Amino acid sequence: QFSSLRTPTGDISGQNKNNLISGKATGRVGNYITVAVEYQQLEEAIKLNQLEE
Amino acid sequence: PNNLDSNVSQIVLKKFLPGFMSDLVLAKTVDRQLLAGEINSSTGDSVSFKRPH
Repeated sequence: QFSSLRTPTGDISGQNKNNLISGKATGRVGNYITVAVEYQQLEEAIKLNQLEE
Repeated sequence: PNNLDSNVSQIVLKKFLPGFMSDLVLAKTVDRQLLAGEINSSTGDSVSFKRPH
């Protein structure tokens, strides 16, 4: 973005110009999202029908 | 006075001897047919049969 100067004759020698100042926006990685489950071999053998569903 | 012991090796043949083994009468004489494949993952912990009238 720039500003301007308002002068009767338009000589700017006694003054200061626009600088050029960069800026930036940073994207980052977040935390993981994790759903975890565990079950005993016994449970799968006798309890676990339809585990898919 | 021939000393030939380094011409030959000490072999251990690839063969095993018979072990001691229990007889397993009770396993081979109780009924095995009724209970075969009847406890599975739709059933859960246990399962029941019908007494005759």
